[PDB]
Amino acid sequence: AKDAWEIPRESLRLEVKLGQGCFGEVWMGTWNGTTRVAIKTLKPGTMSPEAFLQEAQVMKKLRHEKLVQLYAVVSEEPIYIVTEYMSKGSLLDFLKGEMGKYLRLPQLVDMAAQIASGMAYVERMNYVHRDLRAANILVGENLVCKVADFGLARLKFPIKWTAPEAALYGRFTIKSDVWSFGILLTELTTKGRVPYPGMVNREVLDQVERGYRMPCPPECPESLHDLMCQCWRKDPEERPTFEYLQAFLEDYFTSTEPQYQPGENL
Ligand SMILES: Cc1nc(Nc2ncc(C(=O)Nc3ccc(Oc4ccccc4)cc3)s2)cc(N2CCN(CCO)CC2)n1
Repeated sequence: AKDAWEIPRESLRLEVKLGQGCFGEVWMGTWNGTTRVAIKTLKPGTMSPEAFLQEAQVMKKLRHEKLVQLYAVVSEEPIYIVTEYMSKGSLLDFLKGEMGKYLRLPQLVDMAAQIASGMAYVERMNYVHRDLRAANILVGENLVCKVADFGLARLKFPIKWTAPEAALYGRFTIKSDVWSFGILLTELTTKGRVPYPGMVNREVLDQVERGYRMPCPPECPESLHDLMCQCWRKDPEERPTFEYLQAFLEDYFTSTEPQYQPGENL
């Protein structure tokens, strides 16, 4: 039985390749010769088609302004995942590009508050992302940020972004996503730097297990680092909700850091 979101591969035109990944490619194209779309292609053998269709039933129920809207799916290998096209691409690309030097703390916190908003909806909908990182956040015009690839990680493991209980025991919850968000905050405040710079995956897992946490990034206020440390609490239940995170980040420059003033890069 054909899924409502299942479409023929023929109805798609793969016009411009936007990037290359480990498991596939990302293209800019057209669907039914009228809609500009983004197409994530997956190499055959990288994902089970049946498992993806079952997981896509949950994603169909998820409708939010800060979530990338899923349009269509091609269930036959190579699997094609069709969404709305986002003007500036990945948040990591945007931070590591020409724009990243002009982004200050107000713009970065605004983007974080938008990601927290998308994730607070995921939280309320009793869902889990599993791969919350800058690379999986899409940017458009007016710093519009949208959470992408929700629940696809389960179907190159990002040790640096994963909570210890999830990386070591497979305990993937909304609280492990909160840990990942704290790591995402580190990517924003350092403007696209890799977490725990200079440390290999084994050193990270060994140090974080011993209680190590990334220090306050240069010229980042202690209050924002304190929030990162709240996301990085050892006990998953002690970590803040995304609902709390969104509110804290939305109100940041009034209720928390009104003494904020621009520095060299923040
Ligand atoms: C990499 C890239 N993507 C662009 N736009 C994009 N819009 C959407 C994209 C995108 O990544 N789409 C996408 C589609 C389906 C996916 O699958 C799932 C989604 C949700 C749940 C489960 C699976 C995953 C991802 S990519 C634009 C772009 N540009 C335009 C801006 N240029 C200059 C810099 O601003 C650089 C090239 N570069």
